[PDB]
Amino acid sequence: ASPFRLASAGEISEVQGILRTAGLLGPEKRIAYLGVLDPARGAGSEAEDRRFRVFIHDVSGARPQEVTVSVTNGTVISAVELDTAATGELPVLEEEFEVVEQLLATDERWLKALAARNLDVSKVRVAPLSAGVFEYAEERGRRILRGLAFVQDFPEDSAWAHPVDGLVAYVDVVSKEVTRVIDTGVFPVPAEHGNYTDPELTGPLRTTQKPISITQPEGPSFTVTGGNHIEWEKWSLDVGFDVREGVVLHNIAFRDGDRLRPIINRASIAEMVVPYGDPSPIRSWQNYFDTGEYLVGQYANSLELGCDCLGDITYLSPVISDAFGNPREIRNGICMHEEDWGILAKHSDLWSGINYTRRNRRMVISFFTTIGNYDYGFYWYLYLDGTIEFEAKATGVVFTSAFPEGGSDNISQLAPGLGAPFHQHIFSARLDMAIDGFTNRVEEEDVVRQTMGPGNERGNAFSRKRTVLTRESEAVREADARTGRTWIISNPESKNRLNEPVGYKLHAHNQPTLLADPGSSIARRAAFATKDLWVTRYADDERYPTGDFVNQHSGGAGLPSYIAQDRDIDGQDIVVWHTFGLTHFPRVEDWPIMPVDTVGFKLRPEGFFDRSPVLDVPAN
Amino acid sequence: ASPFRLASAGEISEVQGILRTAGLLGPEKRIAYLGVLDPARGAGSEAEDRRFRVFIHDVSGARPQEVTVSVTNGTVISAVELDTAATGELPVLEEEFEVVEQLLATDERWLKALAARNLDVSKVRVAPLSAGVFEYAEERGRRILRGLAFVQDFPEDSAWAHPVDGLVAYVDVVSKEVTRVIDTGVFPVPAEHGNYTDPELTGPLRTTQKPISITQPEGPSFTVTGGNHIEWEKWSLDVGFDVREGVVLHNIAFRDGDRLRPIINRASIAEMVVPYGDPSPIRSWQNYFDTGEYLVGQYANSLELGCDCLGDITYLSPVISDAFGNPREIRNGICMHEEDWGILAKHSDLWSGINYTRRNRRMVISFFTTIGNYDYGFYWYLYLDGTIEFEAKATGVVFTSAFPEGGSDNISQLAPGLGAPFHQHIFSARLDMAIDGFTNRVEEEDVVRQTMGPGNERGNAFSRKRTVLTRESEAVREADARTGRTWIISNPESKNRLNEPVGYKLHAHNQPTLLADPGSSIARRAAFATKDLWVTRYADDERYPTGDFVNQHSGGAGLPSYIAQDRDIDGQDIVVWHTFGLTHFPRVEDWPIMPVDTVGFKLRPEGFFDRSPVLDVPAN
Ligand SMILES: [Cu+2]
Ligand SMILES: [Cu+2]
Ligand code: NA
Ligand code: NA
Ligand code: NA
Ligand code: NA
Repeated sequence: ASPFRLASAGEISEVQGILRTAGLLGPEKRIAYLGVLDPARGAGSEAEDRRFRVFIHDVSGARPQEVTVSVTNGTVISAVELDTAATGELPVLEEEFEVVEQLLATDERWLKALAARNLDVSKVRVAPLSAGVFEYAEERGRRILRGLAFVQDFPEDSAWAHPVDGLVAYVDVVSKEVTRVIDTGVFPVPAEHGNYTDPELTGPLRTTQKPISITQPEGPSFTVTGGNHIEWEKWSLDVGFDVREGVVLHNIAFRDGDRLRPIINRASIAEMVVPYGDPSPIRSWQNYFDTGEYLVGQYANSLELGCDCLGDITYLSPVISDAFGNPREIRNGICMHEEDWGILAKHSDLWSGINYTRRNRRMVISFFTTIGNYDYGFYWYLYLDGTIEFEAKATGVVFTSAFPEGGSDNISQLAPGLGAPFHQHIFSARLDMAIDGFTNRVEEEDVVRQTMGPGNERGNAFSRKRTVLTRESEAVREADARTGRTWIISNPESKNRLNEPVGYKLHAHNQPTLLADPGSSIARRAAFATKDLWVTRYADDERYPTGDFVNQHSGGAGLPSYIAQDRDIDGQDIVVWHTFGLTHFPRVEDWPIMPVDTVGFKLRPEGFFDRSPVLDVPAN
Repeated sequence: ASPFRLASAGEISEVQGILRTAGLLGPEKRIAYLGVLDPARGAGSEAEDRRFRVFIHDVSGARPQEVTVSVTNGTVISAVELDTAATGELPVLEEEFEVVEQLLATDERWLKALAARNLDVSKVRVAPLSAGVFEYAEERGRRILRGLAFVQDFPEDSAWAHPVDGLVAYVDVVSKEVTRVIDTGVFPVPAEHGNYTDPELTGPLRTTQKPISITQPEGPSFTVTGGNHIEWEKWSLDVGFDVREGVVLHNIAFRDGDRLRPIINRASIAEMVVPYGDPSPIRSWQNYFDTGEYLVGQYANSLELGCDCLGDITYLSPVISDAFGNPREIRNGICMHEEDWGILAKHSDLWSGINYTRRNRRMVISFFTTIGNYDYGFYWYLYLDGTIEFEAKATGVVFTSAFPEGGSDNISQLAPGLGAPFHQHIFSARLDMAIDGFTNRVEEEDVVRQTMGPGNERGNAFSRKRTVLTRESEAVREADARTGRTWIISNPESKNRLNEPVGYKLHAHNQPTLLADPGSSIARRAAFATKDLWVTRYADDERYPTGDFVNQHSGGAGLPSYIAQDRDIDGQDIVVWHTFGLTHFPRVEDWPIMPVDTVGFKLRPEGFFDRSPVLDVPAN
């Protein structure tokens, strides 16, 4: 009955039938995106209408379409033809990945380049990568992928150990034409293998690890109702899944006494970009928008009990559409469980004689995605004390190149002749805030140092200052770790028992933002990544920081265009967009498979409650 | 047989007998510090000599002494009389805490102040706090404590809820004189209780938490030999305990194949300071050096199975001396256990068809201390992949004051009439480095942004730069989060298989450092806390960043004095001192007992290994 329930296989099959009967899903059509639309603001009329948004690609070259369908009423609501030279191309299709390698295998320029290197074309894998927008006028309005080559010595070989540097090709995947093959010179193909399950490389496996057994004899403390509604230790929320964004959290609220208090209306990772910092023309165009260009949800892994998720695990298996509109289940794609989290609070008091210890726990909601060589885990945590935290875990195999003789300022050496170009992994969290309701405001809080003098005669005082962000034009903010800068989202019309506005404080990790020159193509296309914090006024159609159609978009879409409206955000329905990321200079220890590294952010209550919210936790 | 073994009760009893027979431990003497001395550099002669350092206080006013004893040979090695106006007073004695309240209870000025407030002297607890050095000439060379008052309504009441603001007294604890009583005016004593076990405040306890059972059916994966030598998943180390520093880690090494490779010779938290930022004369002198002034090891808690430490726990029970030289065991004072730590590495490869997941674990070594209202947990973590991490956990009850009518720029309001002054909690980690041996150097690594232009035509390149710190005068460094600043400790004479020097990278949290005016007393006494990183040349007697005798020292001791020697640190035996801390603006949620907040740092291998060190981890 909940409007926030997961899409069902029956809903997707109905969408397919509605599109087919409307003439919109002939044999030349492919579904490049399909997802359920959130309820519009103020759905208090109970008039449920399950609507789906669909991007439809045409493999014959006809214009793609954006279509909205009502499953409830069985109708097409709107259907718009897209001019992709203007508004951007549709996301990459999984079926286009194979096209790149197959087309190059018959191109005479590609074969000549491989022949010069004495490489068997049957052993050459081609990584199909998004194209971006650069100097090539012939690419405007065409669907282009760029290919980089790696050698697979045998079917179980890790091709990433054997990059073919000095060679790149561009492919038009609709007309099936190789537009350019660029060969800048022969580099030796690195020869050592990177097969991390080969006993020759691992040595004998350790026999020293004894088992750790995590069980819950009475079952977990959370309940799941309606397929995806979670109640756990006073928290309440709905777990959504979208093929572009992945796990989305809706209606995060906290039961404070007999009052269910909203905190966040919708939380998601709305974009993630991986820009490379190697100026070689072989790779200087390389920037992945895993969310916007590839759709991270559709590559979600099935998670294995005992390996990927350990403990008493509750799974969700979300349903997505394939390219023909058939439902496809991602079995065990989301893991849910609680974890012990050490000491929550502790005091031993000399005067009262009371010794007091309580333990903490967190609720974990997670999924993993794999796009090419990288694997990313997305973890949302809810804690007993009201803290909300996000953590991204990056692992997999680093993207490789040759290591040039005489070194490089932009590439790490991992093995003889084997390099790994510098890059970043940058995320955008979109937080549709609802602190005690929708009238919210953001303040920037800095530490204030004070000079020794009158009123501060011993020179020990320090303070803080808060600046309200009143309009979108002043709401583009940068981190300042040295002044302890944080941001508070408060509700000026809802006060705690001390007559102060209730709030939550955003704590960032203060990692570097986008490093590229501000005049670069990537700085224009990923403008969100150049600043740590943006605040916008809520609008139905302002969903992604990079715009709706990221693939081969020339730039400026998304947040820079939204904030030009200069809307009032002082005590209004607002959205916080937080940029955070990892700057990765690969180390030898990252090879041949990378140990996890992490980045994230958290929000902690700031006078939201009238006292500690965990006084009623028992001693266990 | 190990020279790094814990002090035994028999060793301490022998020290007591040696001091007594030498005439150094008469009835007027008190042991204010006793600890074992580490072996001198190059103990390859096997000639073991267990030596103890002792600070001896005299309650009759005679000069204290610093004494070194050889338990092995049964002799006094040296005994020096201390001039405390010059070099600082001895640490505070536990028995001096009670003296303050007892002396004030008979002082006519104190009783007059309490009478004006209608407070029963039998209900007034006095917090005995260190004095520092300020404007009072009569305090030079005397042992002073300052007292702040709190009301206990009944024996089990939390007195922290009832501060008596506007009143402070200074006490000479040797002559037993109250030197000054300052009364700046009557503030209402806040009336609400803060009794966090009272059902009236907690409400009914939750019944929703189901048990989490963590067991190890085959026992833990680590072994303990010789009382305190740990071997776990290729790590090797010795766990020491000192009454001043607490847990100390010695001889941290990693078994890489058949080679035991040193990483850190000694790791400790060598100082921690808690400066308050309230300019009221009632509290503007308030700065705790928990390590240097109070000795955090002697207030270590006994840790309870299932509450403080959960899982398959191995305990150490260190032995310390009481004030009379008798051995005292801190039962279950150190917890040791391993913990699951999520995914270690994961990749699903499209081309090879191989799906690979491995799980991570960490070894945990921890203790908890309680000094007055605050409780601190100190956690050392070793991870499978070679990462070393430290985390401090701060909890307990915040220090309180009145909340002034009309507000404050330096105090948070927690309850009606109840304030909590702003403060910091700042730690100093002393890391006696030994990356593959003792020839080490430190480099500062910054991200380098590059301008679009020739050689970088698409404006995507970025790089990094490393600056070697060659002399101590240039080795006082500050954080720069915006440029991704880290520090690498490397061994220039030990190279990995790529002919690069092996190293470890220090990742800081980049929190604000000491906020006080640089001309303040606390900035002079806690100079270490004004900068994020210091590097010194190793010397036997340079143990603490604040000097040997911190209590009532006028300033400048420790790191600022050491680095004036301007010694060569480029490929030498060096020590890294890292400052890190929390800036605490108390929130309503911190009351009446504070949920844990954390801060720390970590070190990760940086080309120390020839490839990932966790390829031999099994699938479990
Ligand atoms: Cu990376
Ligand atoms: Cu604090
Ligand atoms: Na355009
Ligand atoms: Na909102
Ligand atoms: Na002095
Ligand atoms: Na050293």
